[PDB]
Amino acid sequence: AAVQKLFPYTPRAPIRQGIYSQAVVVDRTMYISGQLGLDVASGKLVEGGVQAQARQALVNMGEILKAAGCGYDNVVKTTVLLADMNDFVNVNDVYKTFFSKNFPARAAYQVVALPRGGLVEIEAVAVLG
Amino acid sequence: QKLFPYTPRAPIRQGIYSQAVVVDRTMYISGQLGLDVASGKLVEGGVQAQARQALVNMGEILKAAGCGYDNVVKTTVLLADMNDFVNVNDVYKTFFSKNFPARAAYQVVALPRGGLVEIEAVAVLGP
Amino acid sequence: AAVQKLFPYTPRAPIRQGIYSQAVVVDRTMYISGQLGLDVASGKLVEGGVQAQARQALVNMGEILKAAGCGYDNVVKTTVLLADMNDFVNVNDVYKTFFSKNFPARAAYQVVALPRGGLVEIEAVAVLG
Repeated sequence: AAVQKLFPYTPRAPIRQGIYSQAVVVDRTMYISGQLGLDVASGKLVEGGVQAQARQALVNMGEILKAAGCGYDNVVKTTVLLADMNDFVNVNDVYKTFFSKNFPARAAYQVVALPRGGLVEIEAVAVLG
Repeated sequence: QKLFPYTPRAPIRQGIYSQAVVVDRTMYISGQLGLDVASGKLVEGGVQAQARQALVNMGEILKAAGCGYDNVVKTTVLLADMNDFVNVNDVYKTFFSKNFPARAAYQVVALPRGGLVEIEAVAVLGP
Repeated sequence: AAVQKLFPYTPRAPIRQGIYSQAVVVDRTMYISGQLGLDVASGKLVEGGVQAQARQALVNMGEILKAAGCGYDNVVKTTVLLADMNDFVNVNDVYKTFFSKNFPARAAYQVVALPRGGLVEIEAVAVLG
């Protein structure tokens, strides 16, 4: 038969309309698209560099979680894609203000480039309660 | 409750990975390259041709599990060059036209076989 | 409602306290953090290059699997992150010694840099029996 996919959407977080969904929920599992440090009000990356962008990516992720009836506690795995491996600690310090206990599994590493010239992209898997 | 669908119509690295693993209702699909099994080589024509062939390969694996593109819930698009982003998205959109997967996309240094694009995916089977 | 999350822990694999859990198990699915070729006893990457590091990364992953009551046969998907794509065969040659049949799905690619200067990092998803 068909598959019961859900597509929770919020205009408070970015999307590439017609290319990807902010998130897809199937039964208990929520796949969240890679989040960038974009401000939906401006359509541009926030200023201030990797720390500001990482914070805004996680703010964006939180709006998507909330649209599905979830919160940061629901995240079970993230991948932190960095423009510069040197930013590991500074990004971790931002990250821990969102995931402060019961931490997701994680991988973090430096890639060549991200969409929109971003300095960080964060994807996630969450599970519904 | 764990299946390993295989199709000779898509590539594999025998003894290294399965094309896909179906466990419960979730299907994990290996990173697909723009390889043509008939020639044993990457298709000619550049990143658009390779991205299309990768997605054709993914479709053959999906069909081997009784699925189609609608079952895909998440993909990761790995590019050799971020300058190919628009051209790859245009090909990508011809396979996923609504109810789109979640997605991550980024440029890496290099891919197996010298490919210009690799696409991995998670799909979910319907009841 | 809250989602029920379990965090396998082994003293035989690394952990970044306050940043990530070695793995998260939710409703039979286990997300394993990216593993480097780190020797917990020495606090350093092992001697011997990418093949020694890949072996240690997989040994570490196996100890985390054991903490969840799992083994290598429970792994359903891995991602192999390389410092150098020319190491592909060498890493495959170590990787295949840990799986004999019913192999995980896999993705592999060369990144710019990994934490600790590692030459290879392997993340995984597993499913409990």
